[PDB]
Amino acid sequence: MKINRQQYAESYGPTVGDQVRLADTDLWIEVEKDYTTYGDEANFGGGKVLREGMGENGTYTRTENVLDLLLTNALILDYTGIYKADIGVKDGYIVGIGKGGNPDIMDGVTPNMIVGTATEVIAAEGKIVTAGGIDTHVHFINPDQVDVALANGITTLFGGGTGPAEGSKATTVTPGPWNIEKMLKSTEGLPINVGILGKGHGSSIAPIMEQIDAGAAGLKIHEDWGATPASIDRSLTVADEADVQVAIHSDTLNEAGFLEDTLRAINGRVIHSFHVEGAGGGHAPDIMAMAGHPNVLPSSTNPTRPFTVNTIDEHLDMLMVCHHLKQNIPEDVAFADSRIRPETIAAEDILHDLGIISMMSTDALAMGRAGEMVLRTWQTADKMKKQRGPLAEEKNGSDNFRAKRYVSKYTINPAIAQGIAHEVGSIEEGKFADLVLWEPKFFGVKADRVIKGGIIAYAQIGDPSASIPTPQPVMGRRMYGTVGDLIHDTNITFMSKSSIQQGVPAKLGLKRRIGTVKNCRNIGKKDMKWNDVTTDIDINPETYEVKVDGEVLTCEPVKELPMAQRYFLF
Amino acid sequence: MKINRQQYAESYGPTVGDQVRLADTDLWIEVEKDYTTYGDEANFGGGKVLREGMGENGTYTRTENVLDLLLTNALILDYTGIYKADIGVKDGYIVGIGKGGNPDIMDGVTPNMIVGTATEVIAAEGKIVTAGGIDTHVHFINPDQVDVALANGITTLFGGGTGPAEGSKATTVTPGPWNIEKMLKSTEGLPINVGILGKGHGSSIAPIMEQIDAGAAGLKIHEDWGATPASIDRSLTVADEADVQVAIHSDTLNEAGFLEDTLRAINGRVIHSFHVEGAGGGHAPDIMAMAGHPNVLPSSTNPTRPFTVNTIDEHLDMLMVCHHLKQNIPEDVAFADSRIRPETIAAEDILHDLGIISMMSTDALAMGRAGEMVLRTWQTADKMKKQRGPLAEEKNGSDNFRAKRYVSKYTINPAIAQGIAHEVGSIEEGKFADLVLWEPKFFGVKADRVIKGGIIAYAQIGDPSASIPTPQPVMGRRMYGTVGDLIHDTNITFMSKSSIQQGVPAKLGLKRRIGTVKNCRNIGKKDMKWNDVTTDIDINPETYEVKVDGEVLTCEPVKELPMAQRYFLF
Amino acid sequence: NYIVPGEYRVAEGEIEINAGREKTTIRVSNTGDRPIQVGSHIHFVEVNKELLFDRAEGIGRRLNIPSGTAARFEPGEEMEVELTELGGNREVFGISDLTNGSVDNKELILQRAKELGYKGVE
Amino acid sequence: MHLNPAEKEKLQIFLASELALKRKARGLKLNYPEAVAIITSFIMEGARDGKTVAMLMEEGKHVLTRDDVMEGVPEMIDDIQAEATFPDGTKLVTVHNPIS
Amino acid sequence: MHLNPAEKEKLQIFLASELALKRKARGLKLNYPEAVAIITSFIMEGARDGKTVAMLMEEGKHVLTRDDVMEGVPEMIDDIQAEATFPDGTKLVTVHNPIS
Amino acid sequence: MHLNPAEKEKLQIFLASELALKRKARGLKLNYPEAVAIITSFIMEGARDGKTVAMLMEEGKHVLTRDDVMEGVPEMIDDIQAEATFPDGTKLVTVHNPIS
Ligand SMILES: O=S(=O)(O)c1cc(O)ccc1O
Ligand SMILES: O=S(=O)(O)c1cc(O)ccc1O
Ligand SMILES: O=S(=O)(O)c1cc(O)ccc1O
Ligand SMILES: O=S(=O)(O)c1cc(O)ccc1O
Ligand code: NI
Ligand code: NI
Ligand code: NI
Ligand code: NI
Ligand SMILES: [O-]
Ligand SMILES: [O-]
Repeated sequence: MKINRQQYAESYGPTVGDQVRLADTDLWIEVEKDYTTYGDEANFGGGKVLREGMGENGTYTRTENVLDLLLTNALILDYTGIYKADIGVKDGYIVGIGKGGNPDIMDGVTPNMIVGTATEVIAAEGKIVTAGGIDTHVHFINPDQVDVALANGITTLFGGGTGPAEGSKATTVTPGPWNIEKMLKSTEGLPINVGILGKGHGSSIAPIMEQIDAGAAGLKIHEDWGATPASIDRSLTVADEADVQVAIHSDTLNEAGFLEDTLRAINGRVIHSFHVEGAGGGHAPDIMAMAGHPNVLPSSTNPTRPFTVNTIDEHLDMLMVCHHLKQNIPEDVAFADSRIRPETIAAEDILHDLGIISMMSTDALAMGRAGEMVLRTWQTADKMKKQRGPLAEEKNGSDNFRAKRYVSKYTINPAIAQGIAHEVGSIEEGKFADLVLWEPKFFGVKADRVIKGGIIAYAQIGDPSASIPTPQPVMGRRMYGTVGDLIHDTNITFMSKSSIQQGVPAKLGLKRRIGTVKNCRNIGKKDMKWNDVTTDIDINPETYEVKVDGEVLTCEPVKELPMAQRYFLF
Repeated sequence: MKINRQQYAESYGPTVGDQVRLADTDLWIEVEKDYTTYGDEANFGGGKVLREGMGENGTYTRTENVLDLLLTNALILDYTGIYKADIGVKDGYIVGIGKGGNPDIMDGVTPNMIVGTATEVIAAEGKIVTAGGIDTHVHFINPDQVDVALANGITTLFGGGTGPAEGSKATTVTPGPWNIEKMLKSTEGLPINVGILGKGHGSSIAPIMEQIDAGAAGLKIHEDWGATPASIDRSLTVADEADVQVAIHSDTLNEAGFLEDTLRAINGRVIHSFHVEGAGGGHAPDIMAMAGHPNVLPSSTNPTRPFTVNTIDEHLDMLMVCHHLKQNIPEDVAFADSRIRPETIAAEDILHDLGIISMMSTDALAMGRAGEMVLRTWQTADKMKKQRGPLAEEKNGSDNFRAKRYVSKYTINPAIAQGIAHEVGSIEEGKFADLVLWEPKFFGVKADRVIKGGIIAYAQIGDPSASIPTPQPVMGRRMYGTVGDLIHDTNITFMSKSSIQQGVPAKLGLKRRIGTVKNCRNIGKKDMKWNDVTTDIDINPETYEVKVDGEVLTCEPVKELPMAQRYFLF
Repeated sequence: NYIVPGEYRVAEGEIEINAGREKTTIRVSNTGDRPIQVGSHIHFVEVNKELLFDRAEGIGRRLNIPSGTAARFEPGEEMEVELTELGGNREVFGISDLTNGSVDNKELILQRAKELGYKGVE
Repeated sequence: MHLNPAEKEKLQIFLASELALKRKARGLKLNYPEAVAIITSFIMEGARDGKTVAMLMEEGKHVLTRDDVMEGVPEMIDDIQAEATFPDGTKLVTVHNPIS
Repeated sequence: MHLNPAEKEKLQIFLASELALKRKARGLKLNYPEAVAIITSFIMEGARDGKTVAMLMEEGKHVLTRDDVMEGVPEMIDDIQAEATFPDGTKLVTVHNPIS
Repeated sequence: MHLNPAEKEKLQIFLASELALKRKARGLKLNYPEAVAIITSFIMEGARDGKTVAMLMEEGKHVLTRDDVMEGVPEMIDDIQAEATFPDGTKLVTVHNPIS
């Protein structure tokens, strides 16, 4: 029997060489390899393969190489490849990527991917499956922000705040032992993975370190608290001792120093540079030059992504109103003009495309959109393909190279930056089963099903009173993984080694899975997957023109984007 | 440098002598004093004062006089004064009212109000800050009632009920040990402070007392359970032994006695007289005479507040329909006419203004509105200013005296009445940090931010998907203080001494902060702040005309109120 | 009589900031090619190394401007500012690590300033 | 807008009333929830217009008649109650036997 | 439809704006939340029409004038902010002093 | 009114359909959620009118045509499903390929 490829892809999802459009973009991904044995594909339903004595084994107990969940026929899109496989989950972790089923009768079954009595099935045929997004620039301002993030496929929020207090509205900071404790307790009710940043400000070590011992996962240095040479230095001394990451939003005003002074304070130590382009903050006008250094892990926030015709008007005004800046005060106008620059925003699109900015993030509710990190990553990739062409490294006419470069920016790279990639950030064996299923027509726009710790937490699903789940209204809804005590097992609170050793979880009565932050201090730019470029970035102090290897980086804004008015009701 | 006053007040909030209109009323409050040092005002943001080495101290650990939270530049409106100060919070309590910042470089810093690495900031410049409202007449009928209360700045609910059972629909009663236990457990999920009233009915002590030992915070005597001489007497005997408050809704029907019989049963002991005017219940027609006695702590409920052109029509009909009263049965009509009286409702406006009724409350969902205690207190004050003029005690043309008299009615006085003013009811050092921030344009109408135990619990805030928190729709929303385990630390369950000594919290697994009810039995009318007037109130049995010091108390109803159609969508 | 909800009716008069403290006027030049904006409460001697002024005159002082405002220096701009005295204990810690103690230690402050290339140590 | 919980809920009543009015305009006899929504929204819009509680108690009995609704609906509705913000604050309106 | 949380919320604004527009059509001076709803919905419909952020910043100042609203409402509204999906994605519109 | 959970949710669909119909009336090509809302609301109003499931399966294919919607929207919508209360109780309607 042979099956033509169109019918094969309709029934089982695409196989080797087939391509799939990402939403309504111009970007095509190609299946690189397939772990199946043609004819022994797994599938579930009436008269289907995963039935007892057939594709389901009826002999083995759960302990005996049997899965808790099998995602059948997934098109994985990951830094590690774009390929077709079954994904096996057990104890909340990804345990096998390969071919699931019953070795009694099927060829090619991965030995620990047996479908048995204990196994649940999710059909992923015709879906794209990615790792959950890792957003490392979250202001905790409004709890309604969590569902917003889940609906766009984000599964881990790193940042700070105590709700809509002014410190939290400006900065990703939960300050001090008591606010940290209080927010770790609040986290017990948030259906997403979380890590909390303390205030990376002080001139003595003890006030800063005590936040790490209290359960912070990292620190945030922000100009609004004084991004001075001393605060920078002390924070990095603490981080180096504690093995956690430090994020920085530098001194825009250049008050205590220019960029070179901030770099001298850093003194070669590892740091995550937030909104490196600078519209979101940092040394005016040249902060983006940070992204050329080997010790800098550079991220963008999302409202500048990508450069569009409404971007500058929107930002100038947002900046002016948030800072109580007056249109008739020339210092306020000069400040806005020094900070919102079409020249650095345009270059930022290209720096992403070149693998010079390694990460995306949101800046949720401070100057960024909680549910648009994934969305805007792909809009950027699409704009770049249109303006720059397929990258040289591509072949078969696919956009695989660019797709891996871009998916890395919101999955594995933030996870590496933050010291949490042993748990999350990619679809690999041994990592936590945080998985997002996408219909390709909705890819990067609205997630189908979001799996947290191996149980669905969020889904686009219909009328709960209906005979079946698909009738209208189909909307994003919290699923059983969020309910009761299951919220504890499906989510991870990331904490410093020292707070864990000191028994903070037991002291606070935390029931969530506790994740350890580690291996954050001896990484650099070279460790950012597909985005590892170091170079001399020059930003002209007079014209703001950006150069890399003596070539000016200029780009046009676009009037329309994909993943926009076709999809959204507002 | 000098700054003119208009610009100073725009930047830092108002200072000494400046006045502020309360919403759209005619009421003006004047800043009496200011704790600042001009030039060293605290503020937070880009290039602002609360930065490391500047207005933020970078030396001190949290234990060392450093705050967990500083509310900068608050205009406090409280029984203790109307004044400008910074408010410092630590461990969930108000620890300092004065001037916050960094003693390294600033003059006048209150010694325990250091801004340090551990400190969060809330900007209160241009806001009015009050204590959270204390509503002592709550029927627990519908859990949706809690957000309603929080949105109008109420932070403590005292009352009873088990949901929409008829006993609870009529009376603020959780009857018996088992219903009390069940409702203490329900309370674990309610994001507001709570105290539960048992049934103040019985002819033997034991059935009543066992409710106190079970965890009730007080008792409610209600005519629907038999407000007889025996039930009154036994309840007060229990209260005197247990140190909890007794509330009364007396025998409207005069069945076992007239008012003088109820007073004889009381026998000089302390009691809280609910809806003392009597439309909400009590000896027809003269119950309001209770408010002249030294042992009576008198409260009004809110639908009679203030007297308006629709009040009588609305009440007559509400009474008739709730009691299944028939328009063609003359006994039903005579009963309604004896109970709903324009003469006592009008006098009630004036008794408030004179400091003869000490407290407001809601009667939520029984015959009162959960989200209108604060609202109606100010509408009453405004009507009285319009009809009676500034009170004699005023000066500078401000309404400070009246504002302190009125704010006391829903903050400190109910707290004193109930035995909980050691914890709540005012902005004073050593009390729980239950604080409500108001924009003056919305003062008493819609709270900006409600702080519970030092963490924001509720806020008027916008689109959670936006780049910033202010875009539409701006609506009331639960914040992080309500989420997960943080709900336990931000709220207080008030309980009897005996239930606490007997280990009820551990027996039920209560995680909330446990507050002790105490010092309720040796207070009287003289202990009601700004509302301490005792007098002979005469109510004419034939005409219902009310006299105090031989003068008839008459007042007109009004056709329009402030804090009404300008603000509400429905 | 038109009602603006929540409006102020401010008293007469003006508010004098930093009253009773010594004031000093000095000239300051931004010798760099990027703008520098300086807040009201930063110890003035510790500002950006490329601002040229008599660094001694910034010791123990900050800008005499309303709390939370800032002075801006465009690239190449020279202008005069007015300073007022620090209060409280008159100690500074952190910021640029020039002081870390009493502001009375002028020689130590200037020595560190000079060694690190803060312009205008004279 | 600063919507409070009741404002958000009550938007639902307006919406149901709009839905019901469209059903009536295309010739349907109205059902129980339709009829309740129409009369309720009429009361709250009336308060917004500045009418008195007594005027709305009268008018609410003439919004829908029996020929506008399905068999039995008049006898299912003993009264309709609504609170809204009048010029003089929130008041309760009760309309007894709105559809005779 | 695959509604996300913001889409569901923002339906509320449209609804409040419809309600407010009916109130204005029968001759009422509009209140604070009414006015905010009308201007907000106008911005989001404008984005849907494909207008620019700069066009909506201009137009939003001419949707309602002082004679359309109650005393004090113009001075209560310092600005109105809304995000919507333009042809080039979500953008923020801020309209300062919309009602003079 | 005694609204149950489904009644409350489904009010949202009507509202989205009203919004979408206004967008279409001012000349916009409709998007994915707009189109789904219009067709869904048409089905539920149809059931309310007393039409049969078979009539709505036919009619639902003629509510919107390709020139009413944006490029790609017809191919994004494989079917639309809705449950509503017919004269003979709740039934499911599925409209396959509603927009050709
Ligand atoms: O603090 S606010 O919530 O009012 C805010 C307003 C604004 O215009 C920009 C940012 C903000 O955080
Ligand atoms: O390739 S191009 O140099 O023409 C280019 C155009 C553009 O609009 C943005 C980036 C670019 O690299
Ligand atoms: O018990 S009810 O919920 O039906 C009720 C109806 C009523 O007309 C007045 C009060 C009430 O508690
Ligand atoms: O002061 S008056 O005696 O004229 C008065 C009028 C009024 O309408 C209500 C209360 C009053 O005390
Ligand atoms: Ni930032
Ligand atoms: Ni940020
Ligand atoms: Ni009562
Ligand atoms: Ni009551
Ligand atoms: O940021
Ligand atoms: O009552």
